[PDB]
Amino acid sequence: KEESIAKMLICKVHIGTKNLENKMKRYVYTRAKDGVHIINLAKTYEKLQLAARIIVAISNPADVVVVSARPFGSRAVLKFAQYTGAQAIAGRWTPGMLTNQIIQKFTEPRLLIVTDPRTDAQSVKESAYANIPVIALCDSDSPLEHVDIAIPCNNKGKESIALMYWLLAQEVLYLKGVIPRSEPWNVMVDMFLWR
Amino acid sequence: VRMSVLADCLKTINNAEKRGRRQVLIRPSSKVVIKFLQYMQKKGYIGSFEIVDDHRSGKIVVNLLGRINKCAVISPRYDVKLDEIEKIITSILPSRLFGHLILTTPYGIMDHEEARRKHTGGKVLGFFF
Amino acid sequence: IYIPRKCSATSRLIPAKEHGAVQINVGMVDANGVYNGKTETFAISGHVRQNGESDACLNRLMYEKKLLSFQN
Amino acid sequence: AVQKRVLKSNPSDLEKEIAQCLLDIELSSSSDIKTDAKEIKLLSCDLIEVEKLKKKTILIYIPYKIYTTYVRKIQRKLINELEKKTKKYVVLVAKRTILKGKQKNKSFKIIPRSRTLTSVYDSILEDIVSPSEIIGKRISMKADGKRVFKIMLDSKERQRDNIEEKLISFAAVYKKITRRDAVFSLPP
Amino acid sequence: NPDPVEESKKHKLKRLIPTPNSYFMDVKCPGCLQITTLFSHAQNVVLCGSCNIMLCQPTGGKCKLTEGCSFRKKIE
Amino acid sequence: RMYGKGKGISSSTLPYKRKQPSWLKQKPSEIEDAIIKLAKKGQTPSQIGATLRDNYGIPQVKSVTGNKILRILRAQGIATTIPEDLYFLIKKAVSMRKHLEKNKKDKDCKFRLILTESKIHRISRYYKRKKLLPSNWKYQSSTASALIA
RNA sequence: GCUUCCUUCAGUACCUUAUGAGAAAUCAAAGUCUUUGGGUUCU
RNA sequence: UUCAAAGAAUCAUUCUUUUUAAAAUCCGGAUUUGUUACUUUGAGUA
Ligand SMILES: [Mg+2]
Ligand SMILES: [Mg+2]
Ligand SMILES: [Mg+2]
Repeated sequence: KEESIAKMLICKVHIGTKNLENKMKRYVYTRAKDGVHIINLAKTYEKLQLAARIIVAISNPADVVVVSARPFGSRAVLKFAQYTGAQAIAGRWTPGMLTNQIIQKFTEPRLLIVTDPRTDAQSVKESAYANIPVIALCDSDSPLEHVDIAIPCNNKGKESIALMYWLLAQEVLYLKGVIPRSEPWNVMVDMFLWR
Repeated sequence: VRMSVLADCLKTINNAEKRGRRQVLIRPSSKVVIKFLQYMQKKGYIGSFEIVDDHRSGKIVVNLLGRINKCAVISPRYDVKLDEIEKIITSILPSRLFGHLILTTPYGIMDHEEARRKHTGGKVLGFFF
Repeated sequence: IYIPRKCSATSRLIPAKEHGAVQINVGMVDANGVYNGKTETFAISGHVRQNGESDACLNRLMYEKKLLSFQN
Repeated sequence: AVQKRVLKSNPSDLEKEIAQCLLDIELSSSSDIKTDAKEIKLLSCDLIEVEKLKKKTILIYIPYKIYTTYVRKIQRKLINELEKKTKKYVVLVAKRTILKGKQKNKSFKIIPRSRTLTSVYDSILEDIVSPSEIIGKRISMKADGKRVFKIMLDSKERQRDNIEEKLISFAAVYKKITRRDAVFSLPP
Repeated sequence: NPDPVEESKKHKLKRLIPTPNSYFMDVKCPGCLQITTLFSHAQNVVLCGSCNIMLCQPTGGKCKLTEGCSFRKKIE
Repeated sequence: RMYGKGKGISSSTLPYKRKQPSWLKQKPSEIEDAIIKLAKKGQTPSQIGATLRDNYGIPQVKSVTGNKILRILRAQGIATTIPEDLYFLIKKAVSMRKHLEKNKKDKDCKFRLILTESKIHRISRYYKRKKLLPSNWKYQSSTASALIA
């Protein structure tokens, strides 16, 4: 949909950072005269949709954790959790969470939704020791080690991240029976955004 | 420098398999190599391959089914008599039930079983699992 | 006789103690966009995940089906 | 009066017809070229059908010397003329002989590589397309124990009514000559 | 897909099917009145037919090509 | 590279099409004549080829004329007794030797001279194995200088 | 004309990464090795 | 540097038959074609 694209543009997910990462090349449309990398955006949309579908495919929504150690994605992830069923982590990920049975805050999901495999890399790594699939709202420069789905966005720009999250949530809602198509979803972006 | 094109090609193929490629550009094609590839295809290990004709030693690119465990040359193409085969195969390939030990034989290239069926052993090119 | 699982991408076939390797499940649509009951499935071996080719493999798989449309 | 002389066989069905056509062309001076069938001859012909709704196409086996000297030079004009006259698609080829390597001819001592089977096949492929010129041969080994030669021609032919059909005809003729599957194409 | 590749003629001279990067040039000076013919990547200088003037300045790759001038590629 | 540690791959690589291109007007006879003229004028095979490529419109004498240029020279009878590359090597060697004679302490030059000698001996051997050189032909450091002409 | 940026050659280092290796130190070669044989000289 | 092609049996594969050039030989038909390594059959061995 064009509307989604427009929204994205209004935010900033079209700009990825400098440093390209060869495996991310395909998602990037082209570099600019500045020294930045513009993401193909249609790809971002399609990928996002796919991710949403995958999320939906989980039987119960509660066992699909989401994560951002970033201060300004935390809010967004909380919102996402509230709206879908999914756990958020938000902030300090504990290294034993998906392996260490006996730990208090254990909780082993069927999907892991990272916001950035650069910063939230520990979580990603953990995903390997418990066969958790991992989708990642990753940048241009990010490492895609262990991530199954890479949604190309930007993570630097908190607003953009928030927008992306919102979009994902909307998609999931659409997939489920709760908000029918043709109707736009009521809740806004800014609601997801940090402050 | 090159010496045994075929060996190099096989190594390349093996590497590709290890990585988990799909396609792979075997860089100097050779009649022998082509034959080997055909044989492999026949016994299922390889998919299609598009021997591209330049105007030189051709390139092959070959379509892989994620199925090969290893394939290899055994340089010094030892002459091998029909009685001498069994020991060689025991030495080489992982099970009597499977894998193939490819001989060039005066009845074209064929696997150890084929050779046995025929009667002629010959010089031993390579193998796969 | 447990017959092990073949990585849908690379066909490598994956043992019990692999973990790492994942069976990602993609839910279907029925005309509207609503979640159809059915689910199309891909197992992905650990090796590909480690490499980072996993995403590419997934894309290719999707293309092979109808699920997504660009290939790369 | 002539006509039988233009071919080099005992007149049979279609060869004779072709000869007659050639003679007519010579007489008339159709389109542009004149007195070019004085130079031309032929050895034999073969009519072949294809997997079609309809249509039969024609090999014209030409003595090699003649082909080298005259037919190579003016081929496009000739073929087009033939098409205009006889709606059957036509191809010229040189009757060039193939020799086994190990064999000992009275002639030569060592076969020239011109006469080798593979070389000959290549040459006939080159011949059969002639409005156009080959870009790249490429031999797909199917996993079924088949081999398909996927030939691709240049531009030029893309401005014609007969393209796909022509390609099919070419393929058929190749098959007839050398029991070889083939497929033809062009670039977008 | 290594076989049907698209935009990578920005590979080295060693592609899938090797080409040359060089090509021939239909060239004309401003007022000699003819097709002179040329090879890009020409080492020795080419003198045009009539008044023998430098048409191509020789260099370490792809001749500098004198003054304004104009060149069609030979094509095919 | 045979002798250095050089590993470069700078190369001519000819085009796929090896039947001459449409735009080539020159008939073979004319080109042959031109080649002959060039040969007479003192040019060597490679040089001749280069000249043909540049000054005249012709990429490869092999596509216009069935034969390669050395072959045609041979046919015409203006082929050198002493092959191109070999001759060049000999010349180089001679030059080196002169320098050595002049200038005795140059070690690097001496080393390189040895290398060139070795290469000559390879090339020389190869030519002997064919029939371009006679079997009675050693290369001598004393004679060498006279040989080139 | 030079300068930058892109691609590419040949050098040449470094960084992360190895369901690659290794006894480990470490190593893009010390990898493609009990899934053992590309060639070859020396020890 | 002769690649290949087609038919019959069996449980995608196995074993078999037939032809696709050129030269010499035989009454349009039918039948010989580098050397060695290697390999297969033999032979001959107390
Ligand atoms: Mg050396
Ligand atoms: Mg090299
Ligand atoms: Mg060893």
